[PDB]
Amino acid sequence: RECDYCGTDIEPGTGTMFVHKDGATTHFCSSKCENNADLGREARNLEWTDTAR
Amino acid sequence: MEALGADVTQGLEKGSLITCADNTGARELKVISVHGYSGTKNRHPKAGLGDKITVSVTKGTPEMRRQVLEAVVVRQRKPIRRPDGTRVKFEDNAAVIVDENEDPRGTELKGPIAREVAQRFGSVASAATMIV
Amino acid sequence: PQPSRPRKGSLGFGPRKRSTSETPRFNSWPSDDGQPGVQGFAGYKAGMTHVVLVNDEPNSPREGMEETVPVTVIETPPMRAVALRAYEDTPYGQRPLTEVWTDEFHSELDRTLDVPEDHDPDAAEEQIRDAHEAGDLGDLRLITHTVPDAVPSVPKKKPDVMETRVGGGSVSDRLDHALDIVEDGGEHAMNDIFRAGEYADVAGVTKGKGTQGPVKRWGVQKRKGKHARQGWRRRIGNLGPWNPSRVRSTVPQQGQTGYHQRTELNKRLIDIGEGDEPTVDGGFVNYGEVDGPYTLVKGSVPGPDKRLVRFRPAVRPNDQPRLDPEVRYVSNESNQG
RNA sequence: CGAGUGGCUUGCUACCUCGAUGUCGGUUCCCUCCAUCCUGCCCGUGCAGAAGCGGGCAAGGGUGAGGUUGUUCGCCUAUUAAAGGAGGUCGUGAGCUGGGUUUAGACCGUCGUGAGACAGGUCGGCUGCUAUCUACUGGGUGUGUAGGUGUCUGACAAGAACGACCGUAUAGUACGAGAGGAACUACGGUUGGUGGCCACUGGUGUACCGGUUGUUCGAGAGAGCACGUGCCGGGUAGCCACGCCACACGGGGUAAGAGCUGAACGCAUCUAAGCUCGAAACCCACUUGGAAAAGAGACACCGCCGAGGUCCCGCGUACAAGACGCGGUCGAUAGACUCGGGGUGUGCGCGUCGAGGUAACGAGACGUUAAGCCCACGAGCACUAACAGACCAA
RNA sequence: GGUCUUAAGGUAGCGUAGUACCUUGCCGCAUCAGUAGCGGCUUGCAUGAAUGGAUUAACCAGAGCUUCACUGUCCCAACGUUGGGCCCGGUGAACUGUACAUUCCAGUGCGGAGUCUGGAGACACCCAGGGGGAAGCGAAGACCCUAUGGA
RNA sequence: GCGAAAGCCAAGGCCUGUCGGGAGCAACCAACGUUAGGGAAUUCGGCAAGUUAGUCCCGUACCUUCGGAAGAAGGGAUGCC
RNA sequence: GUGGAAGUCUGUUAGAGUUGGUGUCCUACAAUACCCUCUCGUGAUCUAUGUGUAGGGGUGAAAGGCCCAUCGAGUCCGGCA
Ligand SMILES: [Cl-]
Ligand SMILES: [Cl-]
Ligand SMILES: [K+]
Ligand SMILES: [Mg+2]
Ligand SMILES: [Mg+2]
Ligand SMILES: [Mg+2]
Ligand SMILES: [Mg+2]
Ligand SMILES: [Mg+2]
Ligand SMILES: [Mg+2]
Ligand SMILES: [Mg+2]
Ligand SMILES: [Mg+2]
Ligand SMILES: [Mg+2]
Ligand SMILES: [Mg+2]
Ligand SMILES: [Mg+2]
Ligand SMILES: [Mg+2]
Ligand SMILES: [Mg+2]
Ligand SMILES: [Mg+2]
Ligand SMILES: [Mg+2]
Ligand SMILES: [Mg+2]
Ligand SMILES: [Mg+2]
Ligand SMILES: [Mg+2]
Ligand SMILES: [Mg+2]
Ligand SMILES: [Mg+2]
Ligand SMILES: [Mg+2]
Ligand SMILES: [Mg+2]
Ligand SMILES: [Mg+2]
Ligand SMILES: [Mg+2]
Ligand SMILES: [Mg+2]
Ligand SMILES: [Mg+2]
Ligand SMILES: [Mg+2]
Ligand SMILES: [Mg+2]
Ligand SMILES: [Mg+2]
Ligand SMILES: [Mg+2]
Ligand SMILES: [Mg+2]
Ligand code: NA
Ligand code: NA
Ligand code: NA
Ligand code: NA
Ligand code: NA
Ligand code: NA
Ligand code: NA
Ligand code: NA
Ligand code: NA
Ligand code: NA
Ligand code: NA
Ligand code: NA
Ligand code: NA
Ligand code: NA
Ligand code: NA
Ligand code: NA
Ligand code: NA
Ligand code: NA
Ligand code: NA
Ligand code: NA
Repeated sequence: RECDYCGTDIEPGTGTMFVHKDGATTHFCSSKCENNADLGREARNLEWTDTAR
Repeated sequence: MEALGADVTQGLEKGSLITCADNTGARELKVISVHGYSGTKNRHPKAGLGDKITVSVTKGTPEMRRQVLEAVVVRQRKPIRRPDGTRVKFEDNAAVIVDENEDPRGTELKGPIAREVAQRFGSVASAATMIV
Repeated sequence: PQPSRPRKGSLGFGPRKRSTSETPRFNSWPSDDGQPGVQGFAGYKAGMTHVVLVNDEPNSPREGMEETVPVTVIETPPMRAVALRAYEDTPYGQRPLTEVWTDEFHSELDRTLDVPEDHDPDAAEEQIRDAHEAGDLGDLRLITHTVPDAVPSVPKKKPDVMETRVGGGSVSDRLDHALDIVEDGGEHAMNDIFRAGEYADVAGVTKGKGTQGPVKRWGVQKRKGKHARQGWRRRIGNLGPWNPSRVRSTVPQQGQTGYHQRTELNKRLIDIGEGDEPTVDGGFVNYGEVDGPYTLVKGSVPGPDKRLVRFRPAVRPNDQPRLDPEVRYVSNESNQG
C-alpha cells in the first residue's frame, strides 16, 4: 500500500485509515502526515513528500 | 454476540450525543445504556462500534423526540484495529435506530458503515449505501 | 450504600520485594510424557517487531488469511549442560544426591564458578545408579549455563547458571540420556527442545521501577475532584478501620515495584531461526543488532532488553500445538521514528 | 396461640469518659458475617417445553451507572447473570469533604407585654500538630547456624488468578394441538479482575527542528527576554493506556442430594458397620515469597597462605542512603570521531523573478538545497578514560 | 349558626411562600429518570396591607434553576516543568516524656488493655513511607446538669 | 499602545527578598504545562479549571420608570509589502 | 452637529476594599501572612498631619461594632490574703 498523502510505501501492519463523511477513504502511513493534512496542507507543496518529489 | 472481527476502543459513554445515520426523523441520539454491559465502580458505561445501545432522541421530528429506542453504533471517531494491524477511524460518531428484530426502523442509511457491523447486523448492513 | 468493588491488585505475587536472583528459577516442570529431553532453555531479550502470519487456527473464520502479530525477538544461542545433578526422595522431600561433571569447559565459566579441576564422574554415576537400584532416585536435572560472549549486544561475559530438569521415558533411559548430553560437552540448542508453533512458559525478572506509590504499584485511584486539591493527590484514604488497631499487610502501600520474577504462561513460539532476518533498521533501541540463533515469541516477555529469560514447555496449555506457522513477513522497519 | 435466635432500629438503664474518646451524610482503602440477590450443585411443583414459584448445600467471585434530596432511607430511569443485606467506636476528619444538625449576623411564620423562644422554615458562617512508641509496606547493617563460589531443597506463607455473560453448531430439533421452544458437547467473542509488555495505535516529550508577534543587541546574520517553552506547528528515545500479550483442564475428599449392598426388626430401609457418586465451596494442581525451619538444611567444586571478597576505576538490565548487576587492556564499559538509524522541513550567501517606484527601495517566489540544523539509539573504531593500587581473608 | 369570647371577624391582593405541619400536596412544563426549578390549582398547621400589601425597569463578589459554549470535575489516568523531598558540609530549635515497653488473637477487668489471664508470634540495630493504634498531641467541655456562683 | 496598562530596554541601583554541595534528581507534596475518545457522567453546587477577549463594519429580542435593556444575541474583517 | 451632565460605565492609573479558592501557611515570613480570583475607583470618595469626644462614659449608615493584640462595660494600681 501507498500513503494517500506523502506517497511513500506504508509498512504493513502499520498506519491508519480515515473514513471521510462522504465515504471516501484515506490511508495514512503516520501521524506526521495525518496532522499535516489536518492543517489543510497539500502533500504536493511539502518538499519532504515523495509526492512533491 | 458474534466476534466483530476487529478490536474496539469504545469511544462513547452513557450520555454521549451522536448522529442518527438514517432517515427515521431522528437527527441526534443520546446514549443511555449498552446492551449486555456491566462496568465497575465509578466507571461510565462505555459503547463503541458494533454495540447495541439503548438511546433517546434529542433532536428531530416532534413525534420522534423524547422517545426511548434501541440502536446500533455504526461509526466512531476513536480508532479500531483490524486483523491486519491497521487502524480505522471515522469523521463522526453515528448510530442507526433498530427494532426488536434488529431491522433498521428507517428505509435509508446516511453515510458509510464499518464492514464489521455486517458480521453482526445483517439487515442493517444490507441497507447500507457504502460499507468501508 | 457503598457499591462493591474488587480490591486493588492481586495478593498472589507477594511480597512485592526485590527478586533474589536476576536469573529466574522455575518452580514447576512439564510432565514425563514423551522421549527423554531437557525441559527448558534460555536466551537474552532484544526487542520487538511484528510479523505477518497465515491464520493457523482451524476454528477461526479467518483460518488461512494474513494476520499481523506482535513478536519479541530473543537471542537464543546454544547453551551448555555442564553437569547432571541427581536428587533422592527422603522423608523431607527431595535432596541433591550427587553430580556428574565434565572436563570441557567454556573459556569463561570461571567468571562465575570455581571450575572443577579434579572430579570422579564414575563414582558419582555409580552412587546414582545404586540409588536408582534402591529406588530412592528423585527426578534428574542438568546444571546449565549460557554463553553471553556469543551475544555481542549483551555486555556480560560472565555466564548465567541455572538447573533445568530432564523429563523422559523411563528413569533409566533418561538417566542415560542425561549422561550422554553432559559427557559430550553439554552443548545443546533451542532446536533440540522446542519446535516453532509449540507453547512455552517464559519466566523472567521484570523491569525494575524502584520505589513507586500505591496508584502505580497497586492500581488505587487518585484523589478525585475537590479532594485532589486539598493536599492529597496520590495517597489512599486510610490504612484501615479503628479496629483492628494495626495496619494489615493487605492495604496497598508504597514500595519496590518491578524487578520481580514472573512466569508468563502459554507463550507461542512463532519461529526459531538464525541470522539477521528479524533485526530492525538502525538496530534494536538500547540493545543492538541481531545476527545469530534467535527465537520469536508471540507477544510480550517479562524483563527489559538484555535480560536473561527462560523457556519451558508449557505446563498447562489450553490449545493443541500447530507446528511451523507460515510467516509471510517480518518487519525490519526502524524502531526509531 | 405457643417457644426462640440475633444485637441492624427504637425504647429503657445511668455502669464508663465532662483536666473533651471530634458530629450526620458522603468519600477513599482494608478485613469479615450469612439470615444467599446472581453464579455452582441439588429437592419439590398447581414440574409438557420455555419462563417461573418455593426449598436445600454453599460466602469462591460478583452485586455496576445515573435523575430529585445534605440526606441515611427512599422514590424514579435505562442497562444487568444479579444490580442481597449486615459487622468492623452506627470501620474509616494525627485521610479527605463540610451539603445537614448545633455558635456569634439576618429574615419569615407562630408564641411572648418584653428580653427573647421554637424537637418550624430560610440565606451566610473556620477544619490545628515537624510521629517518641507500636503496626504494616518496602530497603539496608550486623550477629547466630560455623572458609568460599555456584546450584538447589521446602517447613511453612499469599492468591480469585481467575469470576461472569453473549453468540454459533446442536436446532426451529427434544417437548408441544399450536403458540412457542430447551440440553449435553464443541466452538467464537465480550465483560470484570489479575500479571507483564511498548513491534502497532494513542498521550507526553519546557531533547530537538521550523513558523511567527513585541522588544533589545544599528541593519543583515546570529541571539536574550516575554515563568520558569512568548505563542503556534511537528516530534525521536523513554515512560505510559486509550494500545498489545498471557491468566486451564484435570485429579482427590466432601455438603445438600441421587443411589448400592445391608442389619438392628426373617420383610422393608441410601446408614447403624461398609460402598458408588456428587457443589463456583475444601485439598492438590499453577503463580509468588521462603535457610533465622534453633532439627538454623542439601549437593558439586575451589580453598585454609591463600579460595574468595571489600575498597578502587568505566558504567547500568539496578537504584531515595545502603543494596543490586556488568565491564576493567587476555578489554568494546563510557566518551570523541565516522557511518547506520531517526526528528524537523529546505540554512547563510549568491543568482534570477517580483506588485510597483526616476531612483532609493522592495514583502515575497524559484534555484543552488531530501538542504541546513539536531538526536537520550545502534555499529565500526583502543584515539581518550577503565590507570595506579589498597585491604580483608580460615 | 341561617350570634359567642373579647372591639372587630381578613377587604385589594398574594398564597404549598425564605410564611404550608400533613409534603416528594395535585395537574402541567422539562429530563431516559427531576424530594430541585418554573406555571396553574390552593380549604393559608400558622398569608395580608407604612408590624406596610401587591408589583416592578435598572443595579448585585446576594439565594435557587435551565440552555448553548467550554473544558482532566469525571470515565482514568499518563508524561513533563520548577521548588522541595533523598545523600553530603555547616548551622541548629520545639512539641512531648509515671514507669516498663518486639507485639498479635481472644478473654477478663469500673462494661473501650502493648503491661492482667490463656495462647500465638517474636534474633538485634538502622533507612525511607503513608498515618491503623497508643480511646495519640494540643485546651481543668463550649453541649447538659449542679452552686442558696457571676454578668 | 487608548494608556501613569502589559511586554522589552535605558539612566540609576542591585546579584543581601543572603547557606551551600550531589543524585535524570525514585515515592510523596507545592505551584504548573500538555493530554486521545467522551464532554458535568464529577459534585451539596461546574468548586477548580476552561471558554470568550483588543479594534472596525454589519446587525441586535423580551421587557422598560423611555434613561435603559446593549458590548444583548448573531455575522464579517484584522498581517506584511 | 455642538455641548459634556452623572453618588454613570470599562479600567491591578494611583488609591481604597476584601468574594471564592474553604488553595499555601497554620511550633508561620505573620498573635490575621502569601498567591490567584474578585469589588470600588468624581465621590455619602480615598488619604497625611493637626485637633475634639473617656469608661455605665465616648463613638457607632447598628455588627453589641470600635475606644492601642484588651470590650454584653478599656487599662493600671488599689480595696485584696
Ligand atoms: Cl447504563
Ligand atoms: Cl478521593
Ligand atoms: K464527656
Ligand atoms: Mg511509523
Ligand atoms: Mg461514585
Ligand atoms: Mg482543604
Ligand atoms: Mg519507536
Ligand atoms: Mg482520637
Ligand atoms: Mg445457610
Ligand atoms: Mg470471602
Ligand atoms: Mg463511625
Ligand atoms: Mg462501612
Ligand atoms: Mg482517624
Ligand atoms: Mg482533623
Ligand atoms: Mg496532621
Ligand atoms: Mg455547612
Ligand atoms: Mg445550605
Ligand atoms: Mg446553611
Ligand atoms: Mg545468641
Ligand atoms: Mg524563556
Ligand atoms: Mg408549585
Ligand atoms: Mg392599616
Ligand atoms: Mg502473654
Ligand atoms: Mg471542666
Ligand atoms: Mg448554655
Ligand atoms: Mg445575675
Ligand atoms: Mg481530553
Ligand atoms: Mg450529576
Ligand atoms: Mg454522583
Ligand atoms: Mg469559578
Ligand atoms: Mg462610578
Ligand atoms: Mg471600575
Ligand atoms: Mg485625625
Ligand atoms: Mg446580636
Ligand atoms: Na493541605
Ligand atoms: Na493543595
Ligand atoms: Na478515629
Ligand atoms: Na478525660
Ligand atoms: Na462520615
Ligand atoms: Na459467595
Ligand atoms: Na438517588
Ligand atoms: Na468514635
Ligand atoms: Na478535619
Ligand atoms: Na466525617
Ligand atoms: Na470435586
Ligand atoms: Na542457615
Ligand atoms: Na397580620
Ligand atoms: Na454593592
Ligand atoms: Na492537568
Ligand atoms: Na498512626
Ligand atoms: Na443635543
Ligand atoms: Na483576598
Ligand atoms: Na466601665
Ligand atoms: Na486587688
